[PDB]
Amino acid sequence: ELTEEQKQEIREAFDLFDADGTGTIDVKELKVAMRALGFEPKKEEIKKMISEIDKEGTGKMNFGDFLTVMTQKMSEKDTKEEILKAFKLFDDDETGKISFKNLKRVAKELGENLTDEELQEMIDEADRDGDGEVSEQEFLRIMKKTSLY
Amino acid sequence: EKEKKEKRALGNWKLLAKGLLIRERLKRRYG
Amino acid sequence: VNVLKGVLIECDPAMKQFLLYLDESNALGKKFIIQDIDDTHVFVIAELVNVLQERVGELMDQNAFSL
Amino acid sequence: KVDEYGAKDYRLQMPLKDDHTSRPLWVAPDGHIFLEAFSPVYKYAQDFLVAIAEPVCRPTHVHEYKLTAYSLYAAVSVGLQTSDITEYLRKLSKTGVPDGIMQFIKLCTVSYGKVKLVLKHNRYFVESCHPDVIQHLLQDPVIRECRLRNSEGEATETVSFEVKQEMIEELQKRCIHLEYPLLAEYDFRNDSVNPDINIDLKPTAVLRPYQEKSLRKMFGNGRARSGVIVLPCGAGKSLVGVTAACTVRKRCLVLGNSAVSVEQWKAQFKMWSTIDDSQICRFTSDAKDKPIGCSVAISTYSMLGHTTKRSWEAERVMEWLKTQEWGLMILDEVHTIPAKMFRRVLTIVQAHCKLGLTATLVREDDKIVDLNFLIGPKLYEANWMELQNNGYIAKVQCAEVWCPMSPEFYREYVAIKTKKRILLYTMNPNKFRACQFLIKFHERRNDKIIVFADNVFALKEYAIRLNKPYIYGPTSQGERMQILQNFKHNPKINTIFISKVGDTSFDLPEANVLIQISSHGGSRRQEAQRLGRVLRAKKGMVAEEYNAFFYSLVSQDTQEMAYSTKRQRFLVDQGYSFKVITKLAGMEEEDLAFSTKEEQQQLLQKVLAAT
Ligand SMILES: [Ca+2]
Ligand SMILES: [Ca+2]
Repeated sequence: ELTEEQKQEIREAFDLFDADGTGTIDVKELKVAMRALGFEPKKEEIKKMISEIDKEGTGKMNFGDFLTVMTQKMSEKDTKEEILKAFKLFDDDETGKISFKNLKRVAKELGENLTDEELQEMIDEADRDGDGEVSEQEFLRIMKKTSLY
Repeated sequence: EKEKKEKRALGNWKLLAKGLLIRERLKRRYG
Repeated sequence: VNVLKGVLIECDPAMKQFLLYLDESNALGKKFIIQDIDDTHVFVIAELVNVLQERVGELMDQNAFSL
Repeated sequence: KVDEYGAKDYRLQMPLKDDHTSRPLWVAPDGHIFLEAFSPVYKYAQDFLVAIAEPVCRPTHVHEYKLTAYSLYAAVSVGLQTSDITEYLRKLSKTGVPDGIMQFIKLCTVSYGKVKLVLKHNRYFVESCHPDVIQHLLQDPVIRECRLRNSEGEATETVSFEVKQEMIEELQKRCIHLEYPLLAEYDFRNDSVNPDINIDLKPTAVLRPYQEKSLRKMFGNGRARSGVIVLPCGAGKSLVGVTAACTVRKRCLVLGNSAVSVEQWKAQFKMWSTIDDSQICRFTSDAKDKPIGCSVAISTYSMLGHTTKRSWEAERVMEWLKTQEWGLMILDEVHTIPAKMFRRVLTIVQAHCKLGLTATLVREDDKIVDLNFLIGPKLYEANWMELQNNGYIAKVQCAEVWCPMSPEFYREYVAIKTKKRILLYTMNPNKFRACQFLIKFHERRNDKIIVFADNVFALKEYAIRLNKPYIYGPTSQGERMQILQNFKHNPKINTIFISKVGDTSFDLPEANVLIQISSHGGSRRQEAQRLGRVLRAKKGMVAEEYNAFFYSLVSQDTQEMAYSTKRQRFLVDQGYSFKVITKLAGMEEEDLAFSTKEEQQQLLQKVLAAT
């Protein structure tokens, strides 16, 4: 089970660009269709998804693949929202980053015996820009490569 | 060894995340 | 007004939680457990309650063995 | 023919005779036999059925036995012919014996011991007095492949013929298909290749009547015969094996489950045999001894099952063992044998007389039919209730305790559908409270408390919160024996928590209170064997029918219930009863853990943290 009524919105969005009745819609109009359902990806994500959708260079996506892409986008969006909520739980001081203080506070509240050296080891292994902590995007990325969620 | 310690850090991240998830879920269950 | 005449069910807390799971998870399908009432009592339409007990019949069946 | 109620209408085929109350046996044409214990001829019928039939169920009053081709082979090789068996059956049967059962017995007995297998000069020969049988059997392709091939690939020529060493068990299975089972008989007194050994029986050795009966049944007409003898743990089964080895007095090889089993076997041999310690060696990786001059070599299956390269000395000892031919081989924990690696050990080793001893013989994978020819027929199986009456073992008080599920825990348990549900019900707060109350009550009674928990995490949490010693996978052997001696000697500490390693990985000191929290999940023989090994005969309360206490904690409305009824079924086959104890008297007054649910929800947090 994925969706019950949200599929109708995706069908409407596809049919808006499928007014010619060819069964497929143009890849270039993919951004508008996402904006037809509220999705607002950046240019990099649009290029990445066009590359995956149009590997064979057809330039069109059918109903099934469009529905699958929309479902994947919705799942990733709600996962991102939950990850943001987790970040806020960690960043209860609203610093924009899960600093070492935030991680230590969460660990002590969690009651785990995770050593401060291990906390900073995780921070650095989750630190990419070298700012000395973990940012929103860094936490998002490490969750994306997370073992399971 | 490098990948083992990296996976250890990832597993610690996952355990902490799941623990916070369960804490929030049970708090919502009773508050 | 809005007051419902149906069938109430009274059971132990374990069966209460089992019915809660049945309603939420939609294992029965349609949410025919519209709303509970009390800490050990629930209120359901008599349309599905029979089949509801059917599920309970399987439950205590699965917590047993066949000879 | 079947009745509308489903019962089999065997009345037509059973001519009932007027000697009803006098004769105790019912012989249904299905092959099953029923006996009444209240009959005055119970003992005679008991011995007759044990000799001829394999017991199935032995409750208080009426027992059911079964007839199998292996049972009939055992009866024939004991020395009983068809006419005597038929006469005794008809003298004890309430009704006439159906002609189908008669014909089945005739067909089985007419060909038993026909084919003979001889291990001489480290070579296996198949011979018999009926050359037509052998010649006709040559047409079997499996027999063709099993037969030893010459250096050119040609077949080797009461004349016998050599058979390939690797293809023994293949021949074993094949002969059954050939309806001509082989004979596992040894020249006990006619032996000349292997001389005897300066080993005898110490005067301190005592043979209880069932032990002596089983040994003598094994020694059919004074010749040792391969087979399996089932005795409860601590009933002198190790002593029985030692006595058999002393009787044989030939070269002896013993295989145990673990190192502790090897140590116990060596101690028992020293405790009752006159063999000098120079001739006793342990083929283990820790205590290494020279195999030369080792009259009785004790090892484990793994030490012989090592497909991987061993140590260099181990290779030499294995070469010595393979070269040497053993008059006697002893296998303990026979139920583990049907595994493929351990089965290959039998092919590896060349021995004349192989005897198996264990506490149970019901492998949950039903790989027992092959064992009937891996070793041989089941020689003996003592009646557990009868031994209880004689006081040879404790009269156990069995009980199953149902524990209610916390609503949050039960909702989570229903939510999960995969194998991950094990943690939730094994960590039931009510189950924890029940275990704590039982431990408190029995410590106040000054009882030996041993608590089993197959789940690693549950065992750790339970033992730590209760602050009691715990033994699991690591089990540092020195500290393991330290904990064991603390339980044995220190009265302050009499509560030991043991993981799955308590089955056969070490020695269990005799106890009186055994509390089982988590089990394998249907291993009807494993945990029954654990119960048998844990609880031993204790002086002081022999007169009472309940001198040993066993509790099995099961979570209500979980799948665990379905396991327990599935498991204790085996113990039901021995007449043991389990009274359901939904509620424990006295828990209210005594303060226990998790009195508040706020603690319990933290416990739920902890459990769900580990998924
Ligand atoms: Ca912060
Ligand atoms: Ca950062």
